[PDB]
Amino acid sequence: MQAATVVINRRALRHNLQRLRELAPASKMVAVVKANAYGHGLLETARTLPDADAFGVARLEEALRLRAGGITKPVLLLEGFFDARDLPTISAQHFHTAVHNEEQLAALEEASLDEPVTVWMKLDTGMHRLGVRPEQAEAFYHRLTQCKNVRQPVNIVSHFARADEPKCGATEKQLAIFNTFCEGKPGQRSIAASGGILLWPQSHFDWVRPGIILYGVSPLKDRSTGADFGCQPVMSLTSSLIAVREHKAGEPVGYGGTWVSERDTRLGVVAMGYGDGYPRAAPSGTPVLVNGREVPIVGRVAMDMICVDLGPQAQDKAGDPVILWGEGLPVERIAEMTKVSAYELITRLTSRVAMKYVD
Amino acid sequence: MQAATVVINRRALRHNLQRLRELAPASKMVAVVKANAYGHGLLETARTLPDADAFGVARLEEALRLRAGGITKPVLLLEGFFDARDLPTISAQHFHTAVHNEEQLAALEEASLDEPVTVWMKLDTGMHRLGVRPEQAEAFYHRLTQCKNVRQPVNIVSHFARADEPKCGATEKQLAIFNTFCEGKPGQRSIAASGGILLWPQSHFDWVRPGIILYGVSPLKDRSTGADFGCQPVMSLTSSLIAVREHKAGEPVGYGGTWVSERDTRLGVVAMGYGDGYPRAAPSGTPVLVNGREVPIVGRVAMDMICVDLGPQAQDKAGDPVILWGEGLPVERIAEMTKVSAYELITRLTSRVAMKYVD
Ligand SMILES: *Cc1c(COP(=O)(O)O)cnc(C)c1O
Ligand SMILES: *Cc1c(COP(=O)(O)O)cnc(C)c1O
Repeated sequence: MQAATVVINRRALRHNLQRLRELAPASKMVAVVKANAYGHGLLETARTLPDADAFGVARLEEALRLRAGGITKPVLLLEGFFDARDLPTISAQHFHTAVHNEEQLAALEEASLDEPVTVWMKLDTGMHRLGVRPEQAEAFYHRLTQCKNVRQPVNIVSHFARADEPKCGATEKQLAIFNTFCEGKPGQRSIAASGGILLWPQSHFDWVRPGIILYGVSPLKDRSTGADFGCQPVMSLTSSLIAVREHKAGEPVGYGGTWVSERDTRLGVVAMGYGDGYPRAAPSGTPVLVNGREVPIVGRVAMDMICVDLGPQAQDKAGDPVILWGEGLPVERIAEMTKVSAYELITRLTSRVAMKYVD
Repeated sequence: MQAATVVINRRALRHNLQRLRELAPASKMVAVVKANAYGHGLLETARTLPDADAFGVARLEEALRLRAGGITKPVLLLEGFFDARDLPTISAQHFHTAVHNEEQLAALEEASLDEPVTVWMKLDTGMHRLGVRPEQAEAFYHRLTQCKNVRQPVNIVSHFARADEPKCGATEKQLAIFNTFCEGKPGQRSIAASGGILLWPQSHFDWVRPGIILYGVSPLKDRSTGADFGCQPVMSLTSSLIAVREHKAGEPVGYGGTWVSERDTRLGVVAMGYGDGYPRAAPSGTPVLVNGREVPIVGRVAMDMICVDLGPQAQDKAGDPVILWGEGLPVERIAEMTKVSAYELITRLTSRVAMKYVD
């Protein structure tokens, strides 16, 4: 049969990069493809977007994998490098890096490289995750402009912690801090990711870093989907039924007897579970498409299977197509129903899912 | 590798199979290695247990991977085959299969194979997931004994839905149904997995199918660990700190400003997130080991990073060892703290996580 599979629409991917250029017309694009391109495939997603100005990754491993696959464009290390002994590779690879701590800076200062490296000084403007705090940033910044090993000018990067919450003044505060530090400095400026791109046009600056919305999924947490912004969904989590069985009123289904039927019906069993990446937290009632038709999940999601209520004379058959999320069913709707973030849903999938690419 | 890594103890693995043979002394062992051996690695886990009587998998694809890697023991297709055109491979590969529906049985009836196949009729004794219902089982069973394509005798398999809940009579009822159907029939009997093995010695029969407990993790949600049964934990989810930063009181951390500090302190940033498989649901306060000392997670788990509270004058530094779970921190503690099942924690990890094998 066909069991568990992720179908990636290359056409929708292309459409979204172009659509985002329309939303941030004066900014270059850093296609964020970390974590296996949000579950869509690191290398294939990069090869689908040869138009991207650059690619962003979390770790050095991911960037090197890109070069190994023949990706040639600039890759930004969003978290910088974790070992000073990596600088020579970074330099030779032409990898651009963020610099947020003393270790990285002192490494830049003492290293001996055949070529200087393009750098983005990570500023802490409010997220308090990575980055140099304001009161340390000027001195830190000045040391970078004095590096032989750093291409000039030093670029400045930062990230929003609550851009999806327009009513709290978090973003405007980070923007205030970002703007104060960049005054009078050359070099490119970057602080906007999906949220900043869609909701804050003041934060576009020179480079924007689309991640989730690049895949046609909304970064917000209203019921909004990628189509609210003209972005098309790229991923479809699919599978097939491996059984259609009779069931009777009063009888429970799955582990823990979580769901009990109030009527004689027919249950379908899907070749999909959390061993594939489908949330074990999915409550009975969560929507799933069987032969194009919404049916509810009944009972606890197991490691390899999911049961759905088809109906007493439902004519579904072992073999028939199932869509966990996809065309007809945005991953957002599954996020709302299961209470799991769309970011995690599309990303926390296992190596057992097979990967298809269409268009 | 200094970042997301799963360290697998080959020797705790061996200890657990033998310890399970001591707990179920009159039953053969079906080492369940579905879903990439519960996150531990399908092929490596099989190669570590050349003593296993058989291996259990969810899908055909997994069994073929085992043959591809050189694994030669009998492999049991727990859900059977999804396509009739698969019987020829299954026969030739010497795969044993479950048979739960009409399609599979009719396939066996009219296939033409060079060799007959060993079969385990799946009986639905209460789980209502896969299997032939009691009232249809006798006729279905009889057709399998009349099959020239099926190696006689027909074996009988079933699975418990609530064996981890000794107080409800669910297990005794399934056992009652299982026993009634098996009366007078030859062929091996099997109904027990981890729970049945540890809590129900009257369900051991001929073959037991250890899954989660084989990896030294408890099946129950009673706070018990694998060590409660003499089983040693096999997996250690590890990483490293990529930053140690100053923080001030009243300042929030991570997306959504989820956590706010009541004191000046130092925060550590871990190269671990849900893009690796770590639960995004992990609440602030969840334990992590930094330099073998427990510190709490503060703020939201992100796709690639985790922040932890180290203390004001704490001397941990970027590069230092971090343990998400393993040696001084059982995955069962993390499950309780995050309210995520240990089954899902160890299994729903991504391909971003490196794999190490020790001993
Ligand atoms: C992952 C990440 C992004 C992308 O964010 P989205 O909300 O998914 O668009 C951009 N920049 C940095 C620093 C990141 O770590
Ligand atoms: C996966 C499974 C098992 C093993 O279960 P554990 O709870 O990890 O012990 C055994 N038998 C069947 C039918 C299964 O699907």
